[PDB]
Amino acid sequence: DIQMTQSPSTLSASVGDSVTITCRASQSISSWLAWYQQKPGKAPKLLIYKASSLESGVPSRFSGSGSGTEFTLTISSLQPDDFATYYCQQYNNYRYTFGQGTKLEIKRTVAAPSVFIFPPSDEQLKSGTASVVCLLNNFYPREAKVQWKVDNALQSGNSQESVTEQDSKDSTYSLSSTLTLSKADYEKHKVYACEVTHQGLSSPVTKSFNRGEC
Amino acid sequence: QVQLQESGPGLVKPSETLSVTCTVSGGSISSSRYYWGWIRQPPGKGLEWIGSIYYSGSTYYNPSLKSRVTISVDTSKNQFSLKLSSVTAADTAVYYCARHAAAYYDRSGYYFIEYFQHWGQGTLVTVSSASTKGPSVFPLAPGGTAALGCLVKDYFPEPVTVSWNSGALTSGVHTFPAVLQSSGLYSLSSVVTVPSSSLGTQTYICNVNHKPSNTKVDKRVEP
Amino acid sequence: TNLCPFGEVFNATRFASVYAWNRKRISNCVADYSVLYNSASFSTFKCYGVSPTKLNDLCFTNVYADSFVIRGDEVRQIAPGQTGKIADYNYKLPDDFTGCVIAWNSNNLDSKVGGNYNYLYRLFRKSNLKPFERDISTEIYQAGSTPCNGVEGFNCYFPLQSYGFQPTNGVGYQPYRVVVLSFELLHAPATVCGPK
Ligand SMILES: *[C@@H]1O[C@H](CO)[C@@H](O[C@@H]2O[C@H](CO)[C@@H](O[C@@H]3O[C@H](CO)[C@@H](O)[C@H](O)[C@@H]3O)[C@H](O)[C@H]2NC(C)=O)[C@H](O)[C@H]1NC(C)=O
Repeated sequence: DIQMTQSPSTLSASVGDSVTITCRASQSISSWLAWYQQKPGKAPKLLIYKASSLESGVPSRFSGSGSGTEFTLTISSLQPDDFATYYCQQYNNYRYTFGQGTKLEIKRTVAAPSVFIFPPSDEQLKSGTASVVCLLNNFYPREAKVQWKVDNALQSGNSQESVTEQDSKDSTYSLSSTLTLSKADYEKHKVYACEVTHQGLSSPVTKSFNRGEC
Repeated sequence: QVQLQESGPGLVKPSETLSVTCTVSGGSISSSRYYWGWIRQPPGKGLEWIGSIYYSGSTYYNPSLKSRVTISVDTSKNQFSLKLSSVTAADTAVYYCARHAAAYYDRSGYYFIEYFQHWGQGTLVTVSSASTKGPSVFPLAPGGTAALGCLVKDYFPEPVTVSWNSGALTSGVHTFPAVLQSSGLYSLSSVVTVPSSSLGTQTYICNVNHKPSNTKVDKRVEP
Repeated sequence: TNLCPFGEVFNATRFASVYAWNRKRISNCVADYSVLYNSASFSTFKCYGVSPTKLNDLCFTNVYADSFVIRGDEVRQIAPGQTGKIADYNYKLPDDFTGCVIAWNSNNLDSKVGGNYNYLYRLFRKSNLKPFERDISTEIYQAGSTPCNGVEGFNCYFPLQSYGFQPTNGVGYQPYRVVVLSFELLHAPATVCGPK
């Protein structure tokens, strides 16, 4: 059995840079190697086949070379759309094996979050659960701290958060922190304020509302 | 153009049998010189080949998975399909079907089935013992900088799919990853930035689709 | 006896341009396929749907020999299901093709210093070709909203471009000659067999 080792595992690089990913095959596989790209949440896309042939409609910056047991994929000039995971696959014989995958992240200039907060809707409060949404839109780097305060009572354990993937177009992240409590606990207070602390900010920007159009 | 669609059960349960099929469009499996194949990719991990099959029926399997699976073709409906036996927790994945390049013989007579030329969109299959459950859809009401959204709370299993104005609005959208609340159901948020001059004039409706429970919900969002 | 005119095809002096490829019908003879595959004078040799070894055991009603010239980086488009300018706009093979595709480099025949600009290829079309279509229309292609009325201009391109084969080019851009043998047996009697 042929086993493929791909390096590196991950990869940061800036736009316009040149990057090359490596695939090592444990046995000779002639030129029977293909390279696949997988942008977040999509199917793999064939980039290169027979080690070096470029599939139609694939950008001209993508190039592959190699034969025998060492191969490379090379993005000549990085683009922000080129954020993806890259997999190599040998198709020698009829035992098909992939590489572990190289995840390509884009390094970007520091950026600060547009912040929004959304009150728990009318229709949801009828069900007995209230959820307050705090949104951090389009920032960089990914690191950010969201702190909830309900009348300056610092919340702990009543929220989870979720980071998006780097954007195909501007290579920025977005983040959602949502605080859930019972409808009982929700109306017991006035001032809801999520505190967003981020590197791209002078001092932490906090956005808030007061319950019921207050 | 050749395109490939996946159909599958939202979830199964441990040690059961998993079954997905792939309906080929814009080209016929009959008499075609391609092997058709299945590839799975568990969440966050890499790709694994399962097997591929010709129109004739001839197959090739991944040795590590042969005996738990058998794939077959219904040349008459233009579909092929995978059946995976005695499911473990491990086999939770997105299952992908694919069309190989045209298979050929070389000067000496040696046969090559080639690489995966085209891919389907993939169907996620969760191994579980859980309540299939549609989501509640509550709207998230709103210098020119407006944010509005949907909250799709407490559904199971993955995935849900969100569009805005039935695919009209796509620019500036951000659909977030699902968070698994300790309740055992997934929670998610979909948002979009719009010019604040749009809050009254243009209609903003999020189109939600939770395939495993056959749910569809449209929630309009107004100030 | 009466052998099949394969020399006529492979050893011809003139080759057509890919967009206007040339089809030779072959029937009522006996063909030695071993002369083809027992040869490394060829750079590509892929048969689809039958094995060349099993060729001498079969009989066909027609063999069609389509032949044209493209640059080497495009020979990989002369296959079922491929995509690209050659596959979609010049020579399409069908999903169920039964035949062979044989190609060899001809830099020493089809390159001239300063460029052989006599080989053309279709570059624009409003739709893909059907399998075995052959489209030689020179009608100006409307790439915009302006009707072009046989006058080139802005958004108005003449649909054939020249190859310009120079003997100095990298191999990806050198001229290759291609022959594509189709092994059809219709509702006729088998008339193209192999030897004893
Ligand atoms: C196109 O023309 C060329 C040249 O005339 C042909 O190549 C030559 O073909 C002949 C007959 O097939 C070969 O003759 C051979 O002589 C050698 C000497 O020992 C022997 O190996 C064989 O038993 C045969 O009698 C000749 O070697 C060969 N030359 C080269 C350089 O390949 C070619 O066959 C023609 N193409 C077609 C499609 O007929």
